[PDB]
Amino acid sequence: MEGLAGYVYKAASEGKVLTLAALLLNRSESDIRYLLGYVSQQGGQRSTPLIIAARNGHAKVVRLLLEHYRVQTQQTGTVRFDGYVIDGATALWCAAGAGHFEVVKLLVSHGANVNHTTVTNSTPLRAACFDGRLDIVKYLVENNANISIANKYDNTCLMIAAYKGHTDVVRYLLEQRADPNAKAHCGATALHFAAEAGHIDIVKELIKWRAAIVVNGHGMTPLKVAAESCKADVVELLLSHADCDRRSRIEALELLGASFANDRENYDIIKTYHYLYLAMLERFQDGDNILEKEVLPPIHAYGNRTECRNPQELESIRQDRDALHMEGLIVRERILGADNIDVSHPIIYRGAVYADNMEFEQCIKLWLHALHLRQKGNRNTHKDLLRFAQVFSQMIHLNETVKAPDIECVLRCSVLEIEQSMNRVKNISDADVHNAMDNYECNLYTFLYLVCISTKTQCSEEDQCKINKQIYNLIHLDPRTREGFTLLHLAVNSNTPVDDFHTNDVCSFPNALVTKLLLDCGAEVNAVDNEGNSALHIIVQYNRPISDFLTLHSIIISLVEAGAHTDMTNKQNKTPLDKSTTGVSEILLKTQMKMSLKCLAARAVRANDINYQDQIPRTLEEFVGFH
Amino acid sequence: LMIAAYKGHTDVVRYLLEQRADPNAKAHCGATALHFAAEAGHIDIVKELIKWRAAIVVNGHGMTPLKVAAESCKADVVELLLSHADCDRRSRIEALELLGASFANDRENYDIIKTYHYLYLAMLERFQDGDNILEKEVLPPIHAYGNRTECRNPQEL
Amino acid sequence: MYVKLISSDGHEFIVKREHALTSGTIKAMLSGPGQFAENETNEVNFREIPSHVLSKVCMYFTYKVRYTNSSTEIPEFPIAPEIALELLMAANFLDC
Amino acid sequence: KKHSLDLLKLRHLSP
Amino acid sequence: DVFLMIRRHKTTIFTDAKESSTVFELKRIVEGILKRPPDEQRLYKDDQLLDDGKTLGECGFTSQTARPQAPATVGLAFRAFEALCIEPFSSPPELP
Repeated sequence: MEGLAGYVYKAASEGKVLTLAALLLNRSESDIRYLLGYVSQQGGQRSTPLIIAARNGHAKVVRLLLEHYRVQTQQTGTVRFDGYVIDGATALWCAAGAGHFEVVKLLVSHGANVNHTTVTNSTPLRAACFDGRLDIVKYLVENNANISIANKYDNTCLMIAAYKGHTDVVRYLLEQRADPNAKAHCGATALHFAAEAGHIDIVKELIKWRAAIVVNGHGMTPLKVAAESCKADVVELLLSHADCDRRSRIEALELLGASFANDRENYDIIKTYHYLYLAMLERFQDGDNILEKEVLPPIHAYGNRTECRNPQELESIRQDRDALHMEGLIVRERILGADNIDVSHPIIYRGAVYADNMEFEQCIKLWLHALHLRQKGNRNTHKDLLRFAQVFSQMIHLNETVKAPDIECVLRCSVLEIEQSMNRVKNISDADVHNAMDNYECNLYTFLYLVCISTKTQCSEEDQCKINKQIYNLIHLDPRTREGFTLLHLAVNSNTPVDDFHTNDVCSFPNALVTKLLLDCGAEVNAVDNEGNSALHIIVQYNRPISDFLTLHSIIISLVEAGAHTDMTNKQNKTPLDKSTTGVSEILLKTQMKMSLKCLAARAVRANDINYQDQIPRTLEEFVGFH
Repeated sequence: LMIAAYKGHTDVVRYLLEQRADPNAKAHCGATALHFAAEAGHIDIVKELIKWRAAIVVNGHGMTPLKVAAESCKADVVELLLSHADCDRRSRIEALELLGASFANDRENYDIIKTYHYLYLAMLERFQDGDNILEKEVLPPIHAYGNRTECRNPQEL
Repeated sequence: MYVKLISSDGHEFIVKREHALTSGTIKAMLSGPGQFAENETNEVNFREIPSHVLSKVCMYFTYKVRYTNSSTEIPEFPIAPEIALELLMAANFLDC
Repeated sequence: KKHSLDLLKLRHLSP
Repeated sequence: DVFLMIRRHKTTIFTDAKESSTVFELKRIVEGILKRPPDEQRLYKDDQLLDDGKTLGECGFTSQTARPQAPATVGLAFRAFEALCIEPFSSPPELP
């Protein structure tokens, strides 16, 4: 039973022997095996009672379970609580992940599961390499377990060992004659993971075994990967592979100097020029077979610079800080192209620094370029749109003018990215549909924040028309949140979440200017949510009718004049007069109610429960539906 | 408690009322706690004292805490005091009229649209039913304010 | 000046012009080739809808012309259960 | 010089 | 500001009368549209004969009784007077 299964879970949690023996006897054969072979739902995550014994290092309680019973380790359970918590793993998988060698070897001796295959086909050696204990890894392979188990995205145990700091596991894995040229889904062949965390000792271990250098899918060599992460120690190690050439050597120093210019952890402006000058000195060292810089066309986002083709012009920007950051950004774009994952993150960091220094227009240019680059890569950029909303609200709260074309461009990017978010939600059924839904709601909220910022700025006629066109485009795709809230409902709702950053100062919902803008652009004023509440049903429930009566009055006028029914009912059959919950909101609505005989007759039909099906026009059967 | 309510220090007054202090503290001018609280527009302090039931009592100058709040253009504390579960129409409409009046002539809080909107809200709530109607007891005209005779109808407003 | 509202049963329901023009298709019928510029009948034919629904429509016409700005508490218009779902389609047809 | 800007219980507001 | 309804056996008139007024005004406004002299027409209200121009209240209708929601039925009798032969409207269908 479930109640008695919790009794044996608590006894095995404390690692007690005499308590579990009395709690797993004096019953039939059928129920006892179910007690030791079924997971327990604790804390929202199911877990076998043998898991909590191995997680706390209680080998004594599980040793006698194997002696007195025939319990197996093949029970399906979760993987680990460090942000994964996906099921399918066996009971032996978490034994290696708990960092306990004494419990691993006892479960192997009775029904070893060294070749377990979950949905990620992760053997218990995968968690052993993640834990980083040599005794567990050495013993498990000795139990006739293959070390070439590749996942769906080719997650070799040497890759996760190279990514982690456990240098003992990776050196043992290569001692068993393992394949170093293991291709991945993204092409990251071992050394890409090794030269990403700045592990000087791990990278040298594969160098002795000649792991070789191969270009991955994103066009990045392991030397370029090391230079991207500002790890200069492993960059110098990868420059002595005896096959490096001149073309791939200066660009490594250029990438390293570019990466050091713009990073959170490793921000050294003195290292930026030194690596760039050394790269330029190595370029212009002989005068014959010279390797000139293939200069990209100038980009307005990075000012008006045209890279640095001479050592003299690199010297003139030594003491000027903001030019060096801009110079590092352009060469980083050239080396990694316009499709890298991390090509725009330093742009975001430099924009954040500029915003912290109240340099706003250059920040807007840089962040717009980053948004364009990320939308070319077709990734989730809801955080970028939230950052645009935050910086725009900061500029408005600081009494600074906002460029209307920048607002229009970020609104267009928001509309397109909401289109791709709707496509992602429709495509994904149950893979990451919760994350997709949350991102969709956040995207709608960020669009509302941008519309509020647009309302609180002065714009030209053409810019206002283009902003209205973007809003029109988003309205005529019918966006809806989880609880049926359209784009109008959230701008009318007082419970619409506002971001905890500077958006709280400028983005206040309900907003009379946003709702008037949405209704002017053509929002469906009579649209309903999942609960049946229209836009009028949500404004009447507003709990501050007198503090900001300007907001409440100037939006009921807008909603009624747009053509909302002041009479229609929700799924609970509650008129906004009955759902007014406020003396003020009732008086404002009754002033605006233009009565019709169609509404009174439909209300009388609905109140008397008259069967109206197959007795009225089809266009009218909807009218009785809400009246 | 009075000087805590006058200042913006809500922690001091909430700790003072957590000690079961007297909320109906009469002063020299008759101002009892809420009159100082709803004079600086401190909404959280007024909520704290209504939670402890500080009660509404007319001070020496003939002003309720609600009328004190409406006199100083502080609309949020007016909102909070209008939901005391014993407020009555006459007091509610006179508070809304006072708030609309105060928004018309003040240095910090000068909105003429709020003036019209609150006057119209009080007039609509006056002439809302047609039964037991609350008509304005209009004062005789004063030469200083031109020669106007208030606004006894929503049409003239 | 006065609109002669006839019904299917032949009952005249003569109401004022302003009271009749609150409806939509009453204005539509009075316009078109139906001016009859002698303001004595302005007959509009309802060969399809009964007379009790016309009675309720005319009482609603007087109701709507009267109760259009009189405070906020607009009184209750009485609808019998047996006549509704016929006044509903009539008010839809009349755009009333 | 802007009459409006020239405009502008003292013993009771003492602590 | 009281709304009255004058019903012949087929035709129907909806009129408005001021509280501070007499029967004379309504007699004139029903004479004007029906082209019948006031002496020929009689307000045969509720099977009761009435007078010509004395008082509105004593006739049978008041402000509260003759609301626009449902004004009182005031029949009209002409000389040959005629009887109260007002044909009622069609019976509404029986709802389930």
